[PDB]
Amino acid sequence: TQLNRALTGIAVEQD
Amino acid sequence: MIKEEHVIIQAEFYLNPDQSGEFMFDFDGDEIFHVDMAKKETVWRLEEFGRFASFEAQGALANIAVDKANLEIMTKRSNYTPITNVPPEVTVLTNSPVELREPNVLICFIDKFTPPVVNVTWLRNGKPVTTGVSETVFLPREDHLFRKFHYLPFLPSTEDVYDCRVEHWGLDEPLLKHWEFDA
Amino acid sequence: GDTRPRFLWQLKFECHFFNGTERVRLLERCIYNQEESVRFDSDVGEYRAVTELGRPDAEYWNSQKDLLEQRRAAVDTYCRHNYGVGESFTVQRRVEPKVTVYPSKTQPLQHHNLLVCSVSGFYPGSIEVRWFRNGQEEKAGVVSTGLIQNGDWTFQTLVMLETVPRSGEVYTCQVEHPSVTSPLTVEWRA
Repeated sequence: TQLNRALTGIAVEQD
Repeated sequence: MIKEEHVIIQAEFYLNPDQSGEFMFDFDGDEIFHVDMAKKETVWRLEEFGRFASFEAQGALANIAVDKANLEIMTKRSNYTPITNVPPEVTVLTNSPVELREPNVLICFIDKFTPPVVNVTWLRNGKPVTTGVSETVFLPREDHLFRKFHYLPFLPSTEDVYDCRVEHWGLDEPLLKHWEFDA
Repeated sequence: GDTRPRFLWQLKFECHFFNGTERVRLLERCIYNQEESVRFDSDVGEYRAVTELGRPDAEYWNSQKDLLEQRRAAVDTYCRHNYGVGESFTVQRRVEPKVTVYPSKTQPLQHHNLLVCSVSGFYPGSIEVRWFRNGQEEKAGVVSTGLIQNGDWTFQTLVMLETVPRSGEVYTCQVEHPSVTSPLTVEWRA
């Protein structure tokens, strides 16, 4: 079976 | 929409203070799969989907972590501005034309609401019925509200009435949507 | 009961496909509560802030060029890959509808009635339903519910005809869907 890919979110600016 | 257009959405959310997370994929409005934070497994909406595609649920956990961390930052950055409760619209339908004494399904469609927390109860003749019941996860909408489907298999008769009881923080009172056989 | 305030964060990755995979647009969106704060549009190439709440992020993220490169390449490494992985059971899904015709309420002849054509359990959603009275297309008393999404990758529709039935008349519901080569036809004889 083929693998479904997922993007990951980027950490938000902790300013 | 555009006949030559198709849309795949990867939708995640984290909700405080409930500490509720969700990770799912959507195609043209229908859920392909979601990751169950309990049991830690990928759940495919239809069984055939799992026979051509796969997804490791652990990676989704990482995403939820980021989301949690980001939420707690944005909450602070907004000066702790809370979400506005938007009450849901509730509809009760049947899956197919009703034939007496032939198995069918009651569909409770909950639409256009936020935050994604809702309490759903099926009632047959005023008593809660819980056997055979299913439900989808919260489905994303473009206005960033949510949809949900609840399902109750049943045997149509002229002697039973049904209700979907929906509870949401945006409703003043619990909302009962009624279904009867009319003939 | 529970009255504590709530705080919601949503992350959405939308892949838009045109002409199969000829054109692809990736849209990453961050939504706080019910407000979009920042988005990445592959047609723009960088993060842009939607609300003030998102301006720092759009700046911070737009300084990570490795991030920007991976996101600009995701239209192939992510969107097209997923389209190819799921094409067999999504874009190519075909489920044939079941068509029944029945009177809405039981009442005598020469009296207004609602004829229901139920088209249920079909995918995808593009469908065409027509009513005919003795072979002539009825385009006047036709009341449709529209597309109803059942949530299990099936659709249903009720298309109803306002009629004054008379003995000998034959009403016909004809449906065309991408899952059948020939039109489906169901008749009701008054």
